[PDB]
Amino acid sequence: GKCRGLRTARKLRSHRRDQKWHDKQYKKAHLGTALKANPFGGASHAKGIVLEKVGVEAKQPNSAIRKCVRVQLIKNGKKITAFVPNDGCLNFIEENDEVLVAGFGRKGHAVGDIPGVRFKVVKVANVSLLALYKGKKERPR
Amino acid sequence: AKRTKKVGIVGKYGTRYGASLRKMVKKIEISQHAKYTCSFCGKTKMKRRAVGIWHCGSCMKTVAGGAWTYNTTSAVTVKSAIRRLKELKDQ
Amino acid sequence: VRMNVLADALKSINNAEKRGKRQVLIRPCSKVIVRFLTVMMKHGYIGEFEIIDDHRAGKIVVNLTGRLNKCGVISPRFDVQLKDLEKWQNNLLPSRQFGFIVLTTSAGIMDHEEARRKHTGGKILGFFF
Amino acid sequence: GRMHAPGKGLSQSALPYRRSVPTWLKLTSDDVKEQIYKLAKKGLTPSQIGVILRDSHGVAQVRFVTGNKILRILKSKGLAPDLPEDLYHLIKKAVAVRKHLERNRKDKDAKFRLILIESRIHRLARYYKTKRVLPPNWKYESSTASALV
RNA sequence: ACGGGGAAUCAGGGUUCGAUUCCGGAGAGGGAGCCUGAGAAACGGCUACCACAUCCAAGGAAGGCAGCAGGCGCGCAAAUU
RNA sequence: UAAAGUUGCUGCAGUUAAAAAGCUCGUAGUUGGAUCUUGGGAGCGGCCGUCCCCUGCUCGGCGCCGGCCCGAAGCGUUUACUUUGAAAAAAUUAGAGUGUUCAAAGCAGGCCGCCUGGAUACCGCAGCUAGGAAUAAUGGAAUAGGACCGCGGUUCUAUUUUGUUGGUUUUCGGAACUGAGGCCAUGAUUAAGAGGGACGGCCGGGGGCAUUCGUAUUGCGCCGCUAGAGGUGAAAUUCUUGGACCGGCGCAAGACGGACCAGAGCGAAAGCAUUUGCCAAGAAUGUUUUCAUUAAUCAAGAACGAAAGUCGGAGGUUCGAAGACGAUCAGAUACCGUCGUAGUUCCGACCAUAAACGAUGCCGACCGGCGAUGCGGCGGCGUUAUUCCCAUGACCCGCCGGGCAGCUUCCGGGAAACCAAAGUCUUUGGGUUCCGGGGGGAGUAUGGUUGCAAAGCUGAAACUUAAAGGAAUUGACGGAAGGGCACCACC
RNA sequence: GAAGACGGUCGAACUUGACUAUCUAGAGGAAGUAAAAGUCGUAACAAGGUUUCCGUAGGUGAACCUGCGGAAGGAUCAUUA
RNA sequence: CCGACUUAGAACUGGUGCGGACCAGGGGAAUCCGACUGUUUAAUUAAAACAAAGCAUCGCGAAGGCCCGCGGCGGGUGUUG
RNA sequence: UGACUCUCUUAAGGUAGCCAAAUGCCUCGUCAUCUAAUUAGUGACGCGCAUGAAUGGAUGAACGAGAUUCCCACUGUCCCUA
Repeated sequence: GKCRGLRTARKLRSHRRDQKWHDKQYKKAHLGTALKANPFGGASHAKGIVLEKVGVEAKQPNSAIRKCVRVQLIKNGKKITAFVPNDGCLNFIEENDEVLVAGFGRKGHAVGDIPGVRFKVVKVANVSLLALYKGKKERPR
Repeated sequence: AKRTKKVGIVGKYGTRYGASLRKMVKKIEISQHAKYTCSFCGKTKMKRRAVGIWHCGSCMKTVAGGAWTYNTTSAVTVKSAIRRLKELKDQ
Repeated sequence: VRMNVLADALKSINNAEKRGKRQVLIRPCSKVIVRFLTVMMKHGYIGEFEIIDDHRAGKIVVNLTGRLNKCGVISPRFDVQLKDLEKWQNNLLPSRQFGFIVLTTSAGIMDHEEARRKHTGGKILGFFF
Repeated sequence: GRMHAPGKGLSQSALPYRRSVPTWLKLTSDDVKEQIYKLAKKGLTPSQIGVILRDSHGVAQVRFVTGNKILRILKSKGLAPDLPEDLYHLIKKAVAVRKHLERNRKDKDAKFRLILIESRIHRLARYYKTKRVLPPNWKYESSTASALV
């Protein structure tokens, strides 16, 4: 620190408090503008209704179609692109399905190729998208 | 208390005449209505009677001054300038 | 301006040790400097000094050895309890073998070792190793 | 370094070590006092007195010959100025500067040097009030300072 | 945002959490007013109004699970009438 | 949450990577020079280490002859600090005992009825308590309303006393008040390589006001002699036999202050250069002057603040945003050229911003060398001037203090470039202010506020993104500079 | 001694207004950011072909240009009586 | 002891009636025009028209500008600059 | 849609603004808003028959026996007359 005086606790504390807002990880957490914009509203997972299937173009270095799903949440009515993981998992996902949707890993930042796709599909109609992939369950229709 | 923020003597004109013409008039209106120190007695009694004519209330001595001020900036430079031409003519 | 006469003295003897001068002049003398110097001397990190006595804040000429690694002040004077003294000497002295925190107790200016024996803490002055 | 300047000048009087009376001076403490009362009567500041003393009379310091210093001597008799002699000159310098700005409003540096002088008057005032040598209701007043020269 | 005892991480400092079994406070759908009593502004007491909802032979009557079970809803999220 | 010394109290940064307010003043805030009790005694284990002492004034005993000690209580500048004692729910944490068969746990258990547990520590601050008296505050006596003494008196007046009966002032005891003289060494540290102020001779493109000069430029009056002039890379628009350009005399106007002019000076910065006068100011030096901590740095607040811009008045020589044309060009509403508006100038108000830069906050300390320079002072051979000396200028050789700088080096630092400051930094704390937290979005939107406006100050978020950036290296490149070589270059 | 009534009192509650926080529609306008290969030029980086940049003005399809004053982060640490 | 007009507060009271007659502003959100006050077609148009301050052009140094008059050494502006 | 280009062409080709305005023929323009329904109103959009800078442009607080539109309140204006 700078001001060292023995009776300087209120300046050192109030300075540290004022200058803590200039931190990104702080002001994002401690102003609720991030949480108001967060489609999950602070939730880890969220359920939502599949309403179409988007073929997202990857970033320039990697040219391929990332088969995502436009999901509308049960709790918000907010619309979301959710990346369907794996080779052929999208085939198990049809329009109007309660899919459980999680974040991708980077705590609300777009991951790798997919531009502005922050979420992924975990379960489809209370049946895990891993189990459908492995062939340990089947889609109840 | 302070009554008006930024009008003064020209609060009497209300909303009339325009802000700039009320502002321009203010600088004059203060000076012409101001009482000035009589150079002859020192009493702050030089009040403007009419245009160009100032009168000490105590001396009862009238001075031919400016329209809105006791001294005009020009006539102060002329009195200085005439006095220096006077020092050169007289040698 | 000069707001710690002890600090502007300990640094003055430290710059001379870093350079290798055989004796150093330290312009303002206080009883606090002399008491700091005498504690360094009983442990033998300086040779004998002499306080030059003007009718003012005196001067001191300290006869430097080359034993003093660093002589450093602590400003402000953090009051120290015996339960907190071990944590000070953890992160202010090099090893638990040598080096001394001096601190002004009620029983007089003296090193943390002498301040432990008397079971009496006080306000930290500085240190030397 | 100065108060109101970037100067860090080392230029002040340096007393000799020995505080004894010098063994040539024929002035006794009683006769130095009677000489200060002779000079203080003339309208002379404690500063101006002590100069005249060490110049043309050889009395180096009054504090070494007598026990008391010069203002402490003036005051014990009752010839001392009411407001202090240093505060007087700052008030005097301000009144001089302000009379210069009565005709020179263009002078931005005389206006700036005024604020530094004006600041120093309000700064010695808050010193001379804590020492109870000015009355607590003492205010520096630009309008009325000219008659307190 | 009930507070605290505490909790997690932790060299030395700290940082964060503490609805949650102990202590103290508060409230019983929202307010408000009272009765009895040593102790209540009590709600497994009462009376009002509001919201909600019940049985009715349509005149009226009756209610209060932030008790334990359980149901519905809400949801990423939680047990046996 | 650690990692994150990427929130930095410990402990980060701010010349160039993000970052020091343009500048100074200034109140809270924070921080503040030195200085007042030490010297001995007297016993202790082997010159040496250690215990102990450097207050005062009614109750009861180791009592003793109105005097003497030890001990119970009330008491005594205070706070911060430190140590100590107290009180401080358990559970949890730490931790003692303890084979839940181990362990998490549990508070049990163990010996042939008996024996033993169920401790203890910790519990920020704040409060209570008893030391310590260094440090940091803080207090007294300076018109002595002064400590300490007994005296003189003024009154309300305990109860010890005038046989039991009553009264008085009484002695007598406290409470408050005066008149004296006596007494102490009668009382005020020092004078900061802190500061303010006085003073002395000075110094400086410091500031203001008036004055004065200089050439140029422009326009004009006239006088020459003439066909071109001007401008350019080349031209053209443009001026021109109605005499241009040029040369000569004058006159008028408004700018500007060349050379001298420097890595020189001055100022808070912005800035400041003809003469002379006037006005107040200022640093530095000199000081055996004065005051005696008055100080440093500073939220809020305030003065100044280049240029451009705005407002009103005067003026408008030159230059010249806009505008017009001539060129150049594919275009050229640009560079070039010819004109020319606002502006540029002055007076009075506004604006408050710059690469306002040393991209480097201020105050203080310390840490190498050298030769210069500016200023003041000091001293020292000799040359020169007023010559006629004396004192003064001009040189010369130093020293000292502040000042703008320079070179030098393994002080040391730094990512390096570089830096005697950007050092004295993991061996981390002299004081204090402002300010940074990956790049964008953005100095944006929004609200507030200031302004005539332009805009100034304050100032987000959603979203976006894996880099942006610094220094240095090597190549490649250059419509940069140099040095070569070659009849696949030239002569 | 019941109902009931005057007045006082606490005061739910609805009605109206005002303020305040939050969420949200909107013609049209004007920005930001992201795209593997749109159009027009070439503003910047080499003296980037007019050094660049800063502040402030005005102008221009667009980058930008130009006036005024600054800066070197320059393309000169230097220019000789 | 001489007081002369009010102001505030309270009690009670009437069939909620009381500025009891009289006197005596409907209000709000917007557009257009003219800044405003002023003026105007007496006898159909009071307006947005005219005027106005502000602004900006122009002429004129008097033997002059502007203007009058049949005339003049005429006259107005002009007791002017 | 046309920043850009090409040509014709003027003394100069309407800039900053503003707008179906008291100025827009077409026109009851198109979109939004106000309504149950709006040739009206306001807000926008401009290739604007034929806007536009002291023939002044754009604004505009205060003002108005000025010209409009809507809302509240009010009411024999009306239902529907007595």
